Amino acid sequence: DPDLEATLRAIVHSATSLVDARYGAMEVHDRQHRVLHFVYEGIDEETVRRIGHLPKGLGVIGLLIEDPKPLRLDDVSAHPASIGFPPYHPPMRTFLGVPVRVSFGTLYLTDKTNGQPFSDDDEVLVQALAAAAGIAVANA
Amino acid sequence: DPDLEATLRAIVHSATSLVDARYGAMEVHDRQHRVLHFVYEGIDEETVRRIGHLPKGLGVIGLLIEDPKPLRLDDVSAHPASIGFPPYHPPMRTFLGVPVRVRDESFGTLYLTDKTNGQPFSDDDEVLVQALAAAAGIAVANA
Ligand code: HEM
Ligand code: HEM
Repeated sequence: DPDLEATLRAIVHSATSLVDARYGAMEVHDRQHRVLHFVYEGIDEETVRRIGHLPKGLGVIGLLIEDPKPLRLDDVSAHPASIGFPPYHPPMRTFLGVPVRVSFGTLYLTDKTNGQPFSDDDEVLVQALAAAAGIAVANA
Repeated sequence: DPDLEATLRAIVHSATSLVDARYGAMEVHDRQHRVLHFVYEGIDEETVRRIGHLPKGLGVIGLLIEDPKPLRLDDVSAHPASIGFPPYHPPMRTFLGVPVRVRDESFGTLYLTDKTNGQPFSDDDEVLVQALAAAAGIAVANA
């Protein structure tokens, strides 16, 4: 649906630019937790091709899907639910993930470019953007 | 449509909180540019009654409908398209307006005034309100 995905991309781009994240993404899933939409920013096509397949919603991704609550991490790979990055996936450290809610999905940002953890303010802002995304999906 | 207006009100409420505006509103119009929905935040019911009539889409409101582009102003009443506030309408100075759009159609405008720090709205404020407006566009388009 060209509607929703233009909007979801715009929302991801705004979140990423507003909190100075190097990477940003959003997954939307059905109530069976199968990923329906995956939108992303900050990774070029050549790298996407190397990774080769879309996230299935595992590790910390799957964690946010099954228990949709905001999560900020200094190091996502140190979370005990972490599964690891697949081959050619850029390594990422700092992490901010918030549910797309009215819960249909997750908005997540990584590697704030100052090397610092994401802030409280960052989380409030991105949560509002995810809420906006929730409205867009719910109404699509 | 109370469903659609509840949604639009939530988006306005979010925008107003996020950019620290004293007032926030959204109009939706048809292709004749007749206002179909108007939702707002920061003005109480007694004052609304006193204003006495809903915006028709004139002055700077009408400017955004007629030319749907993002617009920030230090003083809305100084814009050459300004018509002035009606009686009992709170005076407003700083202004941020963005189209509620989807593709080959712009259906409305999200606007914020009087940022509470007394400052003009920022580049960041506009980026943020644009994203919320895009969400509103989907809600409108799908109603
Ligand atoms: C650019 C924004 C992106 C962000 C912020 C992001 C974030 C993450 C994070 C933090 C993990 C670790 C999960 C864990 O260790 O538990 C992960 C895993 C994974 N990522 Fe990404 N990623 C992005 C882009 C992409 C792209 C473009 C692809 C594929 C084309 C991809 C495919 C995968 C896959 C297959 C996994 C394994 C877990 C799963 O399948 O759900 N990612 N991602
Ligand atoms: C609370 C958020 C509100 C904002 C941000 C806002 C903002 C504005 C702005 C920027 C103008 C243009 C001024 C000019 O051209 O000089 C205007 C005019 C106007 N306003 Fe509002 N206003 C709000 C609430 C309301 C309410 C609650 C009413 C009535 C129920 C109302 C009725 C009108 C009318 C009738 C005009 C004359 C232009 C027209 O008819 O479109 N406003 N306002």
